[PDB]
Amino acid sequence: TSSEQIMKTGALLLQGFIQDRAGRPQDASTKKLSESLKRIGDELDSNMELQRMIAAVDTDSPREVFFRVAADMFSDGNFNWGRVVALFYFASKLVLKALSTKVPELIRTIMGWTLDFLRERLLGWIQDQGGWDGLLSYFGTPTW
Amino acid sequence: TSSEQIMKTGALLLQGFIQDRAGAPELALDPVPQDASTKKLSESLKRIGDELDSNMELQRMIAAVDTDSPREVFFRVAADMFSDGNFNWGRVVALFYFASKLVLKALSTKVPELIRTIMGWTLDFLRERLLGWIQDQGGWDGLLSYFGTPTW
Ligand SMILES: [Cl-]
Ligand SMILES: [Pr+3]
Ligand SMILES: [Pr+3]
Repeated sequence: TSSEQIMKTGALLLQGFIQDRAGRPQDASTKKLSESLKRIGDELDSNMELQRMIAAVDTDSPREVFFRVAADMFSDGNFNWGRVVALFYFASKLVLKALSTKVPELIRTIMGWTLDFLRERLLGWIQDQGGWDGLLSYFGTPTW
Repeated sequence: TSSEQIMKTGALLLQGFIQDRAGAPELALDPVPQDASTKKLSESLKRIGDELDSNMELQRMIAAVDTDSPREVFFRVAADMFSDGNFNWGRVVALFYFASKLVLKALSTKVPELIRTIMGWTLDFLRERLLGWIQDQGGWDGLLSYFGTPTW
């Protein structure tokens, strides 16, 4: 049904696309579509225009960066499947940049708190053990 | 071997311990030294921490479900781990254990949340700006025969 069926398979294709990019039903017809998608997206990695066009853009930035770039990709009123896929590609690039920066920043912030507590509360005690080597002098378990 | 060596070594062990319990990201810090000494301690934390999985007292201490931003959570919990004024290696390792479970928890929500909100923008734009054209092709099956390179 070329009315609603489009979006159900779009949401499905997109999610499968993103998920793949991040690693580096899904029935019969769907499988074969996903495959071509993967092929087109893989080809896009070598598309120097696309690559330039994304490069000219400061990521981990608001929806205003997305909707503007998405717009320039279709300024000329023309459409094709390569252009549609390149939209997905962009969305994936944005997800991947986010992960690449927001995730290590998450990890760093929490490492921050831990080491903060460790200094203000444990540094002293650890000194008395002879340092971190007291750790191998330990085969017990905490109880509270 | 105190004062400054404690913090440098402390951070290295923390990093490696967390990266261990995760599924690799480039933290852009100093790489974990691959020497005898720190490979020893690292393998010590793992043994101690492997036990902590079955330590339900700690699992209770640590337990919460998106009740709050991990921040004041972390400090209240970490203080509570040391409220009775007693120290030993088990609560030091357990502090490291907690840190990684909190990272994992945060990831398990931040990350999907991120992919969902970005998918909505794409699925928006596809509905606003591309849906009709796709109809005019008879759906996505046209994609199976596309072998071009888009231009702009
Ligand atoms: Cl080919
Ligand atoms: Pr502080
Ligand atoms: Pr809209």
